[PDB]
This record gives sequence, C-alpha cells and structure tokens, in this order.
Amino acid sequence: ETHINLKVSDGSSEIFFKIKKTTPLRRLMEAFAKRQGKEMDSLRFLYDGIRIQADQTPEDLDMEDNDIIEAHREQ
Amino acid sequence: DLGKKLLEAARAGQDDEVRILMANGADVNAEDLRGFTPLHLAANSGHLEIVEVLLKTGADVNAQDNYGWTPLHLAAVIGHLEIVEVLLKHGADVNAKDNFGSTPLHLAARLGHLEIVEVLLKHGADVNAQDKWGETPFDLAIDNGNEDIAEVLQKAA
Repeated sequence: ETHINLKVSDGSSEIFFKIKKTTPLRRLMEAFAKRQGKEMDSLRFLYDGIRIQADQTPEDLDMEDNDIIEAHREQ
Repeated sequence: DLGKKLLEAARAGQDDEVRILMANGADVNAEDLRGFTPLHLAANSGHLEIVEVLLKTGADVNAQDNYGWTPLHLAAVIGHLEIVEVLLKHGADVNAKDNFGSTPLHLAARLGHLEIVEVLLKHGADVNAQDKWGETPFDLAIDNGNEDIAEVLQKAA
C-alpha cells in the first residue's frame, strides 16, 4: 500500500523496480541508467509520453501499480 | 521455441507452463538478446515458486545478463526478501559486481530497501565496495535521502 512497482523499458531492456511513492524518481532513473554505465541525464524517461523530472515522486504523477516508464537514448 | 517460451512463462507467473517446458526438456539456462535467463525474469517479477523450481532443476544462480546483472540484482531492485534469501541460500554471490561495479547492496541502498540491505549485510555484503563512480552503498544511501539505511551501513564500519 505504501510502495509501488514500476516497469522501465527502452524497447530493449525491461526491468521491474519497487520504490516508495513518497520518494523522488531519481533513484529509479539512476539505477536503470547506471546498469548500462550511462548517466541518468543521457536518457529521457517518459510517463504517458511526458518527460519525468528527477525530483518528481510517483504520487505526483498519479502512478498506479504495474505502470510503465519508457526510456529513450538522448542525442 | 523451447527457450523463448520458457522466459515468457517465467514472467507473469505461468508456473504450470514453466513446469511443462522444463518437463519437456527446455533449457533452463536459455538466454534472450538481453542476456536474461528464465531465473532472471522469475526473480525480477517476484515469482518465488518458479524461482525455487528453476533453482532446484539447476538454473545458474549467478547468471550474468548483458551488463553483468545477476538474479540477486533483479530481486534486490524489487525488494523481494524471500527470493533474495532463496538465491543466497542457493549460492548467489552476495557481492556480485556488474559491468560498472554496482553490487546488490548498492542497488538496495539506492532504491531504499532497508530489509534487503540488512539481509545482504547479514549474508556478507561488502560495505566498502565502490562502483565505477567511486560511490560506496553508504554514499548512495545518504545521496538518495535514505538516511536510516545509511545508519546501518555506517554501523558495519
């Protein structure tokens, strides 16, 4: 009830994460990116087609269970 | 498609289908283009029984994906205590480093999973482990606002 499960996909790598709904998305952004050795800012993350700010929290975006976050390479 | 069906069955929790493939001779160590093995998707999806079945059949508990992530990493990122314990009891490397130095303790500290951090420390997680960015799990915990988690990491000195 207090946490949230989210799927991050770039069309090639899809990974599930579980985070607090009151914590910034940044951790989820970083762990996914740093797995590939890239910086977080070298990747654009979209929820419903809208860029996600790092300081944003899941409850700020009305995120639901088993929601999907799209990842795209920048530049 | 003995392999490709096994990974699909491992995710979404098709325990009966996974049993069917593995009883029909499917390779439990099959890989996709991302380096993921059926144990990987079973652990990342929080499917405990399927993880136990795969481990009992002989799945590589330390299998590395395309970037060195093990099933322990994918279990720690979702904070699944049971699967972590099962993998640790089945030989999973607690201090496994991916291609860029990220350990399961690092991911648990960054994502904010106190129980996973405590269990990894109980099983011998390296506090002094440094990623390619030179950050110990304490640094990630104090970075991402996870202060109470950084308390336990500091106590392990």
